[PDB]
Amino acid sequence: MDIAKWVEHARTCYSTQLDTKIKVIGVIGKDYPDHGKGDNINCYLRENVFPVAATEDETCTIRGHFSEDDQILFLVMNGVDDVANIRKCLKSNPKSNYFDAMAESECQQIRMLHFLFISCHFIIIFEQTSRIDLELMRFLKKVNSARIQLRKKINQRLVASDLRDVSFNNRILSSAESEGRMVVPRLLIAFQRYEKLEKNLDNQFSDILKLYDLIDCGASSLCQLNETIPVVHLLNPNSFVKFLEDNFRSEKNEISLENVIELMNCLQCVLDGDLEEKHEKTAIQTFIKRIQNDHMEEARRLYTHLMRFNEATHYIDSVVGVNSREALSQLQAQCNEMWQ
Amino acid sequence: MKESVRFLTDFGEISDAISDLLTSSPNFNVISAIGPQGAGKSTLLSMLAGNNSRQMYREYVFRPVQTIQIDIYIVNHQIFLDCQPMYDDSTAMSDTLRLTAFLLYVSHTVLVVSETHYDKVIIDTLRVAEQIRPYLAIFRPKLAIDRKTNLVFIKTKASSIDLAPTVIREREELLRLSFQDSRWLKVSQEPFKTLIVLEEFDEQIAELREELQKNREDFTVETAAMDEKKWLDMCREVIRDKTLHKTLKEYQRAMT
Repeated sequence: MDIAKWVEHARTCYSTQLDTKIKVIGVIGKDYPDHGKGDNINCYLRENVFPVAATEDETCTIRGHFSEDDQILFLVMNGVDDVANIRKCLKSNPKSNYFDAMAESECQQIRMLHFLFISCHFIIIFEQTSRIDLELMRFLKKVNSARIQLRKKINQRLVASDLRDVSFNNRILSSAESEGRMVVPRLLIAFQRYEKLEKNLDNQFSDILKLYDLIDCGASSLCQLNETIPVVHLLNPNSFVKFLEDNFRSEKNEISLENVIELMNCLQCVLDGDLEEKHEKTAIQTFIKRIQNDHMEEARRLYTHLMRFNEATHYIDSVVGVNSREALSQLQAQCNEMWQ
Repeated sequence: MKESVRFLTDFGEISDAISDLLTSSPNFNVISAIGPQGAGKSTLLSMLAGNNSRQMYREYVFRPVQTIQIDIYIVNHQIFLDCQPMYDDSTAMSDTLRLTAFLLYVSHTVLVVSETHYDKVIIDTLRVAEQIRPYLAIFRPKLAIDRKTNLVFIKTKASSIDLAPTVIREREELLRLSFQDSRWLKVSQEPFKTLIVLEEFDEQIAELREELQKNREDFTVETAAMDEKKWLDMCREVIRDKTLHKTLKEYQRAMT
């Protein structure tokens, strides 16, 4: 269920067990034919909770479900890689371009990952490609950059929601470490297909996490890793359920289910972008806009009337790809003004 | 040629040894191949060049053994470009983009070989690299401006479920949406001809080799105005063009 809708009615669905100590666990994965992101998690619950593929109305949402028998609130994110999201972005508006169409979904992935990494005890990444996805790690570094930029405004929202003095677990965090979060999540990774093998990806997983300044950066870290207990697991098409309980039982539950309901309600501002500045473009959007502004300046230089306006058009017809119709017609006006 | 030879020398300059390798014929076809490391792209492109499945490993024409590099090979008048794998930080992405943009401009069709199709990161690279463009207005013969480079996505080392017709069309759709608004890239709109899946079989490469020659669009405004030997002078004028250089600088700037 969508977390925006989960919160509205959670206080009444579990009206009895509001004082039960639970964990919040985030899940990152991709949908594949006959295998959805949460297929390993719904197999851990012996109940297929999440679908084998996200539907159009489930795109770009954190799908929440709370298992009261294990006292865990599982959070799976439907991101930009779902078939239903790539479909819904590239036909939602035929009068748009590819870059802006996926930019909005790429931003919501950033907010949802920002949502998980400030409210989840653990976060499990599922990978099948046999290689650690390095563009997930660029997402996580943009997420950690956005977190640093908005941790002050989110911390005052945890103060207003009475959650800043609510403990998430044993660990005490400095004001620099705790600002904008309730936890520095412990990050885990599960690969889908030999003991020295899993040890070789642990050091691998660690070093790439440091290359993007995601661990071992103090208050600037986005997550952390365990000290003794394994972080990496290998699945086969159950050794896996024991790998989670080793991580889950290493931390006695502490946060009440009620204060988690109000946490997901408090951090809705992160999913809605209520704290961000207006008109924030992606790195690719800024690249497109800056070279298109340069193409307009060089075409005006080519004009500096009939022959001068046939080389400025033929140049923009050669170099400008997106918004080509608007760019050409907007230059017919800039050479009309220069004709005065 | 017995095997593949380096298309570039140092600093991304075109090797002077390949110019004598070309002919004065306008009946040439250039087909590049891009993709990640372990996709088998070099082994696969070797068999559209004419290698049989039973041939030895030392007999493969594209044996993958200097930051950037492209491997050239020509049978008949068929020019095959094998690019170095895609994969640091800014420079790793800036270099990948620099070679992809160059190969989309000088190829009739480019083979996108991967095990991850549909992979949004690959489409992202393809769609921004297409905006890395030169301005070869003074080139003679005048070159086609509305011309689209054909892309053929190939899913290597795939499982049986990747061969399901329902799964191919699902990803083929996402590929035709990813280029519906493309200006200089094109993808076919025939089912089972935009995403080709292989389980890693010679009767598929022979059919594919016959098919890579149909939707090729000429580089020039007038038919048969550029021979393959002058095709390289277009390549030299692409890597030197200042409008292209400035655009790549603004890409790296936006990535930092």
